[PDB]
Amino acid sequence: SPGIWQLDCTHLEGKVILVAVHVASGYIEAEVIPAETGQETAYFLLKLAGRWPVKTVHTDNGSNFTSTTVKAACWWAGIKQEDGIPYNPQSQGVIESMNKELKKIIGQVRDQAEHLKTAVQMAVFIHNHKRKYSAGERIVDIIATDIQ
Amino acid sequence: SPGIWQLDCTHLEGKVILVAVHVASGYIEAEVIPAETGQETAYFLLKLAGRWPVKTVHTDNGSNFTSTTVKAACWWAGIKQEDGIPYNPQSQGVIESMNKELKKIIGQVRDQAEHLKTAVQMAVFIHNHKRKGYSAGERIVDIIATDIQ
Ligand SMILES: O=C(O)c1c(/C=C2\c3ccccc3C[C@H]2O)ccc2c1OCO2
Ligand SMILES: O=C(O)c1c(/C=C2\c3ccccc3C[C@H]2O)ccc2c1OCO2
Repeated sequence: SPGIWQLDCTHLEGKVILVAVHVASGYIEAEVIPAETGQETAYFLLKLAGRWPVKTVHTDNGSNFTSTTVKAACWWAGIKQEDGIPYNPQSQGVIESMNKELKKIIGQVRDQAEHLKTAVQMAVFIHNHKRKYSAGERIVDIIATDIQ
Repeated sequence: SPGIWQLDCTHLEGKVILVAVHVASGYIEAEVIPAETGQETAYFLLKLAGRWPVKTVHTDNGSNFTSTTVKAACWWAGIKQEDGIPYNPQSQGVIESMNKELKKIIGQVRDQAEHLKTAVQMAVFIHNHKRKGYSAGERIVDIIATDIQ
């Protein structure tokens, strides 16, 4: 549970926002890319697993599940790559709701930055710091409890 | 102390590696950029502060200390921007030693990736997971969780 993350890909301004959500906390990291390829998804997972103890990733679609580049980065970083099937259906709606929330945040900061990637990082910041404890607090508590 | 980070810039293959080190743990994040500008450093700090509770950053040089874009991102993200002067001089050597270790890791993985940026992220990974026995990644999470609680 502390090591489980979900990939999610959403579209804005003709670009792709790739998101990794730490399932137990709601904590996110995200990046803007021109389009979702295995190459970009593999690089993004390497960055994520170098920063947090990523044990399991539920991939966002069958192309990234299949991708031999994604499989190679999962092997390299010690990550169990799984499918993203919402066997519990509440998962479908939870990701949908996060994409809407994120885009709503993005629209609240959009005029403060020239480039989409900056507005996405401001949104990552606002999402992780929002008290609901924040997601950022929750992930650190979860993983610290796991270490002890 | 849990909120204090140090910026560090080093050079490799004609490119720049920008590093933020969490001083109490030794945990790092890093990126490759074509050259260190206020613009890149501001964007890097925004990314960092969206991911960890960054309270204070000791900037790596007076150009980033002065940069109005860097000051704007520090204001936006709630970060206290400070100079990076090694008032304890053991700081000068500690950062040098980190750049040499990092570059050594980079040379141990370099042939596994076409692009420098990938080898740098593999080095970030190996550095944060190295048990020295707790790893830096363990240390930063323990420090911050202690601080929340
Ligand atoms: O070769 C690259 O630099 C490269 C690669 C390649 C690999 C890679 C990347 C991550 C983890 C292990 C590995 C094993 C390795 O094959 C993949 C995506 C990228 C890359 O550049 C940006 O997106
Ligand atoms: O305008 C951008 O998108 C942009 C900016 C601009 C700002 C910015 C960036 C971070 C935090 C607050 C702010 C306030 C804001 O002025 C700066 C660097 C960049 C950018 O693009 C990538 O590197």
